[PDB]
Amino acid sequence: SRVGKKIIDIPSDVTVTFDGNHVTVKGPKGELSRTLNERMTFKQEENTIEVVRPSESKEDRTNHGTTRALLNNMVQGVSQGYVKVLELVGVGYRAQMQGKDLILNVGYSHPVEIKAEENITFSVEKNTVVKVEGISKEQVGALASNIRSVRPPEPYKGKGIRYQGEYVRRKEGK
Amino acid sequence: TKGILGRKIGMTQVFGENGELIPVTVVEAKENVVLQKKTVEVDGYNAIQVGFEDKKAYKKDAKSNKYANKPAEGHAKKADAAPKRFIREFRNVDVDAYEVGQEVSVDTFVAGDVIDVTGVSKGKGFQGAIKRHGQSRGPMSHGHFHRAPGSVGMASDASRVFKGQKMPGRMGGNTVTVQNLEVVQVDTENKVILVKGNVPGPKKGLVEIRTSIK
Amino acid sequence: RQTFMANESNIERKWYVIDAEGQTLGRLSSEVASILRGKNKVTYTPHVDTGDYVIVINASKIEFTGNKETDKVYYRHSNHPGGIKSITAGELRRTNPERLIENSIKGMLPSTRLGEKQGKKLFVYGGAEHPHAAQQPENYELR
Amino acid sequence: MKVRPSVKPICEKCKVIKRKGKVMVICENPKHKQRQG
Amino acid sequence: LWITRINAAARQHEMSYSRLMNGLKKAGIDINRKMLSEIAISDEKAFAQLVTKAKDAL
RNA sequence: GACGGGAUAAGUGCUGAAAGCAUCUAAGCAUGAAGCCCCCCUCAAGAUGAGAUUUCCCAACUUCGGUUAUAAGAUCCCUCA
RNA sequence: GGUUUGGCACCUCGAUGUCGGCUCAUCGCAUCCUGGGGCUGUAGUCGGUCCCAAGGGUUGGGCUGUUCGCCCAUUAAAGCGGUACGCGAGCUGGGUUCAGAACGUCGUGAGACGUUCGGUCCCUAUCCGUCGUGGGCGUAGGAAAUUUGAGAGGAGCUGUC
RNA sequence: AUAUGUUAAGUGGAAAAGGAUGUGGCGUUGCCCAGACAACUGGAGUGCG
Repeated sequence: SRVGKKIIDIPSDVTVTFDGNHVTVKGPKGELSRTLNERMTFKQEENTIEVVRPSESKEDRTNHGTTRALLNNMVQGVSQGYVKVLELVGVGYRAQMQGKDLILNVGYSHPVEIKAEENITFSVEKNTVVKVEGISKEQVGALASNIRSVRPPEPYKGKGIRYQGEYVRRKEGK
Repeated sequence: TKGILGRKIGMTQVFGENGELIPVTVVEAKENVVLQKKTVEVDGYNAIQVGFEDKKAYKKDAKSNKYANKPAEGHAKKADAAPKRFIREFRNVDVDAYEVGQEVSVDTFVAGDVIDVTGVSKGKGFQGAIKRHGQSRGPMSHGHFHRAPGSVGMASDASRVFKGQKMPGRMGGNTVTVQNLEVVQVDTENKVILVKGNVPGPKKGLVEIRTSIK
Repeated sequence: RQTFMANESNIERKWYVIDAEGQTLGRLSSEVASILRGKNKVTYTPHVDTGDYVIVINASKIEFTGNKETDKVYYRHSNHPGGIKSITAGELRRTNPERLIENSIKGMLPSTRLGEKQGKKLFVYGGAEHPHAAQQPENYELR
Repeated sequence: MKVRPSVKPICEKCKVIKRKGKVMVICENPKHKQRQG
Repeated sequence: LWITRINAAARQHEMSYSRLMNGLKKAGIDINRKMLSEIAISDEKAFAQLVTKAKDAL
């Protein structure tokens, strides 16, 4: 449980309140992220939070790595940025923005239209780069796959939405 | 959205304006009155209640069901109508109808082309395993199995007849509806709807012409 | 010789209401199927109807331990061919919680000329209210 | 994938993990996917 | 049936049946009788002192 | 035999520890079939757990503690579909 | 697994009487079609394998008593099995297994085991079961209509342009 | 009821060859403060196209 050792390291510009067994976070970019800590003890002395771990029976050890990687990603989530870039490949494909709802001419007989969320931001670069700025780590994680699952990348000609930093596979179509 | 009640008259044909030929059903719809309005304020659901082809009032030696008796006259007194003969009831309507008796217009189906006609059936009564269920019959020259049903079950590992086999009995009379018929021509001064195609009932029957759900 | 046989006008049967919240399903239905048969009282005899009327409120908060919410099923048949119908104890809590307890209890009642009359001293309600305030029940702290 | 009642690592890139009570072999290749352990 | 009535008599004094026909063989030499659960029906004040004597030497 | 809606199977997932990494999961979340529960059509309160809403008829007796009849309502009988 | 050919001789010799196709079913999943996926030595059309899936569907003929089978024209597909190798108090009797007759062959002989032409198929439904349709009483007064739906049935297929 | 430990599958409440970082007990080893294994920054040697 060496993930169950590191501190949260509140950078003294962050609001953290233990509303009983909740956590309410306000920060300089996005505020009011609510969550749950089941039974772990949080000593929050002076802008740092150390989690006290109980004894054996891995139920009391698996949840000790989780419940301090859930709040470490909010304190470093209401301030910092996100890996969120999405790239298209192919001819005749274009990512057109219409308001806050993206419409993807992706190679169908109908253009696919996606709807947004709360505390999240769609933005579109030159023609075919789609960012998804957000503050909830599941929301930027889901909507990088709700976009991608319109057209996953091929193993032949590469066309379809992929990420930025991952290699798709190639073959020879002969 | 609502419907009317109708007594079937017959079948003839009109022509379309383009050159077609529509076989049509003459369904007359005389005096129809909303007799109450069942709401969720009092116990239950949301509905209205229409009547059709009113009877006479009352008589001391009231002999049969031509005259209206005392219980079915005070029901048609609060809604200040004549006592109606065929009383039915329609859900999924508005509250545009008044609970007091206003007449239901035949002029509300002028182009509504989604119509369910809910008749009874003709009631054949001619029983039999072939003509009821459309089964096949055996050879009328070589063998013997001229018109009969066959195995009513499998054999002695079951040793029962499963509930829901197909045997003779009184055919016809079950209420059926037909869906997505259209309307050709409404009328005034005869109060006749011309609904396209056949309707499920004998002549002088009773149908219920309500707007479709699909 | 010297034995006692309590009969139709020698006993009374008073009312009990039991809060069925926060406790499991078949650990509750034993301190109900013994109240309906009348094994909390002396002057218990067979062949007559002793016991107490039992009312159950908060049917919506009974419990299950382990995957009984998804792998306990309630097969019933309909006497037509091919008619077995299945329903699970996770969708029976949410849909009709009045039946779920009422068959957890009536599987524990005897041979069924009098065990039909014993089972109908039981009123199962879903919410927290009951229209039997005119019969004066009381709370029964069951073990 | 290969649904066989004997899962076994074939090369070095292929790892073993249990999802929903079933011993699965996930791997970087697409031909080395195995469950029902 | 006699064992059923005694068991439905000691549970309201908060004692089992098997704790009741244990003490009355061991505390006293109260002679083994179960037809004389007629005491528990008739006189509850009489049945209470036996329960006192069973707890007293067990 | 339409088009929907809710929960799921195989699978594809996002965040995430046990196991500083990796990881679809053990805690939390999305998506997913002609299949499952409804939607559509029909029977159904003997559902003895025997429901509900409108409307009609309501006295002369006797000590017989309960009756004998009429009311509202149906029916035998005859002309028929 | 319990469908094939068998092994044992436990149930029925005061009767358990035997093959295929008509009539009508109904169930299993080890799936032929359609629905949803995973690998592919998958460029695209077509395919191959394997996993979830029983909701419906699954043709018309020639030759054989046929069980298998082989062929002809299609079709989205022409699935494999259980129910006394489902069903003869529902039908067929061509077949297998009766008396007549003939061949081949075996027998010194009466006769016999592979083919051949002919050859009676009985019954008025008492009880359970099923399909219809009426009396009685019950639902705390007696009656005329209209309805909520606890539950249970029905339907579910798909071509081509 | 009691004192003690085990199981997370309804195992208990149908059966095998083989597979398996499920989990509890009893032992044995080799590296570890020069801080070790893991990630993390710049020798014909282990799979590749």
